[PDB]
Amino acid sequence: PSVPLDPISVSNSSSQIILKWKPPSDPNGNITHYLVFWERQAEDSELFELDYCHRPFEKVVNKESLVISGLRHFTGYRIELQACNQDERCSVAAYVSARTMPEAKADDIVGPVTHEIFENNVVHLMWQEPKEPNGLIVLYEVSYRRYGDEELHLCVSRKHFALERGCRLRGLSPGNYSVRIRATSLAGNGSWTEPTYFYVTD
Amino acid sequence: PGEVCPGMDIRNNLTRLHELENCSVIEGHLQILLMFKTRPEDFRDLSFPKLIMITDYLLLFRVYGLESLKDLFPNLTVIRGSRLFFNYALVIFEMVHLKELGLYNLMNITRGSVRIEKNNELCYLATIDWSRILDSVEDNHIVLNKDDNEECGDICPNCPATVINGQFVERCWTHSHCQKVCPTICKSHGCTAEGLCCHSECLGNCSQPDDPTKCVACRNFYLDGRCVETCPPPYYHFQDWRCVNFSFCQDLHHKCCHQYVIHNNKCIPECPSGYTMNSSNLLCTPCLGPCPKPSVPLDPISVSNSSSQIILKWKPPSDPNGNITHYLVFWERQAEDSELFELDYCHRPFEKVVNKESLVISGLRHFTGYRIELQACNQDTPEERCSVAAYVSARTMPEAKADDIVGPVTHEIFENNVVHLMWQEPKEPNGLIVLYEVSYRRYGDEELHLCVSRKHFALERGCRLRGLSPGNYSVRIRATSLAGNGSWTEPTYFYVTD
Ligand SMILES: *[C@@H]1O[C@H](CO)[C@@H](O)[C@H](O)[C@H]1NC(C)=O
Ligand SMILES: *[C@@H]1O[C@H](CO)[C@@H](O)[C@H](O)[C@H]1NC(C)=O
Ligand SMILES: *[C@@H]1O[C@H](CO)[C@@H](O)[C@H](O)[C@H]1NC(C)=O
Ligand SMILES: *[C@@H]1O[C@H](CO)[C@@H](O)[C@H](O)[C@H]1NC(C)=O
Ligand SMILES: *[C@@H]1O[C@H](CO)[C@@H](O)[C@H](O)[C@H]1NC(C)=O
Ligand SMILES: *[C@@H]1O[C@H](CO)[C@@H](O)[C@H](O)[C@H]1NC(C)=O
Repeated sequence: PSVPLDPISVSNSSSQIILKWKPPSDPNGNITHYLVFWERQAEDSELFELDYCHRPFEKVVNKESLVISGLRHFTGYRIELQACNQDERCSVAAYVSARTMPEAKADDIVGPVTHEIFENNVVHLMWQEPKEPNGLIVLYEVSYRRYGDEELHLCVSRKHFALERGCRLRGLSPGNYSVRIRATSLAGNGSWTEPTYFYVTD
Repeated sequence: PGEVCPGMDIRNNLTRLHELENCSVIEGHLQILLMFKTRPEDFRDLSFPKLIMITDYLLLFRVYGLESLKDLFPNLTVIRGSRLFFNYALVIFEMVHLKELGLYNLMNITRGSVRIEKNNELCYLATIDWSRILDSVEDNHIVLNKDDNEECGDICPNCPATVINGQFVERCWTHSHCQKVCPTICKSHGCTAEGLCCHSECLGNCSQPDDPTKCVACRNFYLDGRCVETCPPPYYHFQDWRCVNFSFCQDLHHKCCHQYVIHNNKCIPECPSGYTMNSSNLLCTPCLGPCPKPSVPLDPISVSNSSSQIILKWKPPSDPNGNITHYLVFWERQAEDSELFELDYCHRPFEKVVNKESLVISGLRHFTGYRIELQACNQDTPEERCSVAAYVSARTMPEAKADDIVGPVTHEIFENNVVHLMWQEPKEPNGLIVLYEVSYRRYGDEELHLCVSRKHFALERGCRLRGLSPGNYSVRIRATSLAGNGSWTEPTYFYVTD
């Protein structure tokens, strides 16, 4: 049979993929079913090392759309669609690629924001990284703030964060400082952590 | 050095691919397609390092398991494009699993363009500067690849770096192979590792400089281990790349398919129109008599290659209903997006184009949008009747140093040890400056930042750093405009008393 026509890969949900297509221009026989193959593409090795500072299938009978469920959030997938008119002699494949949606709170940081202060008044911050994120987390932003002043920032990269095990603020003048934290992943910006306060003794 | 083999169309399995074992030149095309049962293992120990040049085109279509060409064709240097695939000499299409090209010896594509489409894993594309490899990149078609939806961390090994259109980026083919860049005088001849130009008859690479017997490939024609400008008598040009004698063309003729003939010192498949095969000497000779046997202008495209030049192109109206006399180009400056000043991010000059279907508009403001109205006229003299307008919009390029901050970085210190910084804003920038970044730094520590918005900067008249611990601090400043990042100011130092 002819090639399946007009495939469109759309993702309306974080787990659902809705593949749509028109039937082959030349079925040359009574079409029995379609044959959808999907395949996870592995994540890019190099993304973990940069400083920014048979497969499950389905035979679709009498239908021209499919909703693929139970799929990993914000991940690219190779979809191979074929048509069969006897159950094998099937049409040449129709390739299409689709990237799933991210999750809502995958990048949001939970649990207590902890700190330590050393004999030299350095503040070693520690917070638990969001265990299961959208793809991976490419960096973090440390936003400390002294009441009344303007906002300050700091990009903490993967290698830095994973090495120190959180952050380390060296030599700040005394006072009560306000902190907000915002995880930056491949997908976007995980919601700002509620303001914490810490007072470095005078 | 190796043999010259004819073109191949290799399908289903890799078996027939081993017929290429000793080929150094493919006299024809190479098509590789429809291999659904091939696996990575099949290519891991599969290599053709002898292959240097292909005279027609290279096409790769639906080849499963192949992740790179760096091991298949490590020395492929030139694609001549004698025959093309829809005007393309290189086609890499729907190569699912291919992660990189790795054609680290490919220096020149003499004719035709590159079409790389629908390769969902293909990276190491942005690091290749195709303008160094092809004379015209305008007809390239590089779309729907992984490279587009920027997930490629194309990290080069030391490699040379060149500018794209503002962005200075390092150039490489793979994680382990840099892209070779020769001195500008050397361009098509190629060069050695030390940078000495190859001989003028070489193409792409040579083993020793200024020696026409040590070329990797020839610029014009190849004959008897030497690159020659033309085939001298009594030899004939064959397939626009090699010199052959009369006897060879004659043997081909008698084996035939196409029964080869000689014309204009070339051995060609058939006589051109109006000429006929003089049997004896195989020479095409001419036959006496027969041989015995208004609407809208279409598709406007606005392009800007310069900070001041705009190159507008268009097709004529589908129904001219008369002889078109001229075109009428109008341009008009759009001022600037009102909200940009109130958000915190922390007759017109014209031209009558006669006998031409393109215009280059000069003396235009940098990084500015423009409304261009194009019309067509097919009479001008008594009372003009012209076409309905063709609307098109284009944004000019930014300037190089428009956003760079000049003049002394000045400071003051108050009784409460607050440091009021003051520096002159870049008077004429690319559009406008949307914010600034203040980067103070204590020697040894990590970088610190501060986003200073427009209203803030304009109010305070520079910056104001409140309550810093004593010491000598280093400062860098970076203006951020609508266009990009005005170069970091050289490190200044200031010492706050203890
Ligand atoms: C390669 O393909 C041909 C074409 O049908 C087939 O006859 C041959 O058996 C195949 N060889 C292998 C090793 O798959
Ligand atoms: C390549 O050359 C070697 C040299 O002896 C020969 O054994 C081999 O058969 C050749 N390969 C082909 C495909 O002709
Ligand atoms: C490739 O070589 C030809 C032969 O002289 C030359 O005309 C062309 O400009 C070269 N292409 C480049 C340098 O991109
Ligand atoms: C030219 O070919 C030689 C052959 O080994 C190779 O070592 C060299 O790197 C090549 N030079 C360029 C610029 O490709
Ligand atoms: C832009 O193209 C025009 C048309 O050929 C040319 O005259 C001009 O020099 C080009 N400018 C740049 C910067 O390439
Ligand atoms: C400005 O940003 C571009 C983005 O790629 C970068 O290449 C360039 O080096 C930056 N300039 C400075 C002075 O940091």
